[PDB]
Amino acid sequence: IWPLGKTSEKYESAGRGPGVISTGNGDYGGASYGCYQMSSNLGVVQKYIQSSKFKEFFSGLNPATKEFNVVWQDIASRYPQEFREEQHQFIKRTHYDIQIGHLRGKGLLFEHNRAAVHDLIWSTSVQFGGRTNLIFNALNGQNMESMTDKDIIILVQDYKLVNTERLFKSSPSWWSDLKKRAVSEKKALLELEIDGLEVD
Amino acid sequence: CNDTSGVHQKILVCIQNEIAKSETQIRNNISSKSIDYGFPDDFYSKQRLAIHEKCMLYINVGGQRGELLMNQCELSMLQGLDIYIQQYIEDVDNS
Repeated sequence: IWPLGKTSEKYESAGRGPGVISTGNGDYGGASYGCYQMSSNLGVVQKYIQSSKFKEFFSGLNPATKEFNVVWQDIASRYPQEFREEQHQFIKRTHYDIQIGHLRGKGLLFEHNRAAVHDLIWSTSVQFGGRTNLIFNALNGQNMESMTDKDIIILVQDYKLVNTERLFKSSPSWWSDLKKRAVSEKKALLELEIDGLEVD
Repeated sequence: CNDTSGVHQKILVCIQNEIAKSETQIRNNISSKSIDYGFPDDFYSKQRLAIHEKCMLYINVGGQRGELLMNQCELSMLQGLDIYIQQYIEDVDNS
């Protein structure tokens, strides 16, 4: 029933359709593509294209050029539903699926389908990377045998809040935004955990 | 930039608009100086490239966080460079 990643949806995709393009301002602004606004700056959209069914449509075409954008918007016109889903699957495969694995490698398992804790994992993997140690670090030295989904959600979101200044030392004008988000997701994940829903 | 509400792409746009502004401040200040002050033609573009390569190290930091820090680095470095070019121009004037 519950769609995986919905809790952090507004920070990541924000209601965007599969054909949205923004051209970054600046000499090296590049461009960002699709529902999740995958940038050309850090090679993300290029990886997506390599993995896509539409890979060959883009043969010879470089991201952040009009030609590439023409073809991107053509595909989103003519295959809206498939493109959107292929984009979403790519974010899932490159963040959430990777974090599930990374956590397994630290001895943390989540072999169930309860929505709240899986939204937490998705969110965190997107914000801090598929290989982030944030969850592991926040759960460090707790008893997993006797820990509830609610406790997990509390520990992780408080860790985020309280380490914001350290993890984002270089960007202090965003601390207020980032701290609020950690507080707000905590509320929303706690509500979601009570409704006791299912994902995947 | 008061209504980002933690939306990642909106934060990037804010940072990117500041970067572009600073690039334009720097580039126009160099442009406005007489053949006198000694700025090589390719001074801006070489320093800008070196800044980019410096900040592109953040490609090795995962997720939204790495991207935010990459862009924030670009901005702070350009701001540093703008102040430096001003100060140099002053040191030439003060001579």
